[PDB]
Amino acid sequence: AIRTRQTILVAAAEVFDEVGYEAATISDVLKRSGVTKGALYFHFTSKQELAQAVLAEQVASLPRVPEQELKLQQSLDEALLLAHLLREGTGDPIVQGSVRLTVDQGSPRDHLNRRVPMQAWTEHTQSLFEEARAKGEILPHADVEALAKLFVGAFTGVQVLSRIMTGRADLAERVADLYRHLMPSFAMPGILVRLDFSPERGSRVYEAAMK
Amino acid sequence: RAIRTRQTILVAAAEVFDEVGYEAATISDVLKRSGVTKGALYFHFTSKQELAQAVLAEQVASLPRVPEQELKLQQSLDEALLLAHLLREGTGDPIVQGSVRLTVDQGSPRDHLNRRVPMQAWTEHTQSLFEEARAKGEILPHADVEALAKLFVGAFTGVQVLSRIMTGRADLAERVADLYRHLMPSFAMPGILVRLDFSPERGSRVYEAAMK
Repeated sequence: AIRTRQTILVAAAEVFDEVGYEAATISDVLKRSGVTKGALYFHFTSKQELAQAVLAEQVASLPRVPEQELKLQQSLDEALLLAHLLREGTGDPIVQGSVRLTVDQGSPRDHLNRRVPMQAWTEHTQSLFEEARAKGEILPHADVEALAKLFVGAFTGVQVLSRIMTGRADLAERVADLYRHLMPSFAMPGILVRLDFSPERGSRVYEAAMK
Repeated sequence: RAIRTRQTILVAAAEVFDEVGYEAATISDVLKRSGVTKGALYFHFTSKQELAQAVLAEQVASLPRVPEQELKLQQSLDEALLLAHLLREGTGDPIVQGSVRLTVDQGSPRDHLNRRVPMQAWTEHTQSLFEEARAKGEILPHADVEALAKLFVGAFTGVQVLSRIMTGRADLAERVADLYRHLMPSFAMPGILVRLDFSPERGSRVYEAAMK
């Protein structure tokens, strides 16, 4: 049961990533997972429940990197880690599939709650910014709620454009560009000098998070 | 008569694609919504694919023109807020909403929708305005204008997505203004940011002029 649920979920995420929710079927998930019909239907009744469980595990399946000196470096590290996990070279399969389900508009008919992962990303980002403000890293009257929405929104679209134009190959640089152009508007100048946008730190954070 | 019929079918297909997406859409749905005969549909379009490609091909031309301005960055801002209005539903443009959904929706690897083409056209259009702004001393003299255009097109797309999910695009004007207000200080020359107008009143004047 324990690894079996995960095996099914990973397979469903890969199927949803390739064809989307509507074109996917339970049969495809069975083939890809390589588990019995019994094991699948023990954990999930339907395609709907599968896709909802993929969405519900989006945030928890991001590896958190150890707490940092600078909260804004933590925010930067997470965004570049997420960019790496979305690159198809080395997939986290849950994240890619979950993101596709979230961004794909779907139908009013389907019962997929796409607010849940976005609300969770927004709230997580807002907390980091609130913690950064208490540690003297942000300008005095920064609208931290509006900033969180901006970052989550902007990241999503940079990731979408990057998928369309390069299959996410340039995503690290697009995300670094985004953060380099947004952070000056609210970060204390003395924090900006200290932030590390390098690919080398991107690697170190990624390698540590995998094991 | 045949020009109106083609357009009526296209508008209907755009609305259907907007509601259920490319994959879930069918020719039958487009027929019901358009209210034309099967003969009239297949005269103009062979398939669902050709319908969706024609929706994408009309994306750019269905953006209303904003007048040339003194401040090129104001022109860029005006366009983005106008696009935000056209994506908010009411009398808001069915071709644009459906085209945007087709562009952003990931689709299948086997479908023959070229989603690069409209994004490349948006990127190139934005890059031109920024190139003109750079020559007029509005933005830094060696600003990476290609990278900036990609950032703006990418960021706008995602702000629009997040806004759809959380509010059905109700807050989109403010989210877009926020984006522009927080991105522009990193590459605008000293005088410039204070001269930009993010007001809803200017948004109106631009929208009303564009409808006529």
